[PDB]
Amino acid sequence: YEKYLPDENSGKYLPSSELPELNFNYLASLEKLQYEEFMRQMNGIYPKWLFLILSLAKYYISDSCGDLLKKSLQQTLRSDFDRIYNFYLLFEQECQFILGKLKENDF
Amino acid sequence: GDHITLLNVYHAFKSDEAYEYGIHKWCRDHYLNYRSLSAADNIRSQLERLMNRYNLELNTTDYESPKYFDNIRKALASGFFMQVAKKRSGAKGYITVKDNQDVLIHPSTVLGHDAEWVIYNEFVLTSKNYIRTVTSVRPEWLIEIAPAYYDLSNFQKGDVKLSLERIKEKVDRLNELKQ
RNA sequence: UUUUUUUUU
Repeated sequence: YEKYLPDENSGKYLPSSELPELNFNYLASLEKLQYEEFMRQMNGIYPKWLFLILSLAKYYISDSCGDLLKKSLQQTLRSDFDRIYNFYLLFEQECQFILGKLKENDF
Repeated sequence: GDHITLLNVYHAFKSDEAYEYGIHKWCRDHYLNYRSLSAADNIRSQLERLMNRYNLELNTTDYESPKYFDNIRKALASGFFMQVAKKRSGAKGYITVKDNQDVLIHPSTVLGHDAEWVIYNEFVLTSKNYIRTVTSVRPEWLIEIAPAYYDLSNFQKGDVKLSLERIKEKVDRLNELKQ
């Protein structure tokens, strides 16, 4: 970080940070912060399920497929808060998989 | 539940009302086989005699109790845990826990809604690979009753069953973690 | 839309 204010070599530094302290990777991922959303999705796939949920919700709020991804996160991580995010997905689009999103709550 | 439905059928056949109607007439009015029902009564009598012989308690619970159907389902899982099907997450058709085979629900099954976890009685091959006589069940009950067969270590790598079975496990462990 | 067999007065 002292070596330069920022270009590819810094990405190599973030790469070494990610290859091997989760904070060390998350910070480099933050400085790096759709392909970034995809790599961040891979980071969520590596899993801090809550922080990954924050990265995903930020990725959507930056999408119905992404809502399906967050619903998959509800299927994995963790219930009423999931019902609230499901309410957000419902308000975002009242269309037929939403009942399956409600199914994760399953009073 | 198909099994629950069968229980309803026999309980209605052995009812005083069905005897006041015409039993055989009552069977010929509700589209039921009298031969099968009487044979079932006979078999039930034999099995009851055997249970009384080897000293098994005849026990039951009130219909008013909400744990009635749940008790029945659990007792079903006690013997039929090896025969369980899971609906494909976000797709069509079912797949069996045992030997991992793609299957479908038999057209004569009562369940009109998609219950993702079911216990079945018969496996039948005809036009397609069909699953006959089913009843919805909670994976929690399955894990509780047969932990020996439902340890994650037994099953093949990340498939549709194991993927959400492990989610149910995460759930269980979170429940234990909070207590 | 797809039950071959059998399972104690």
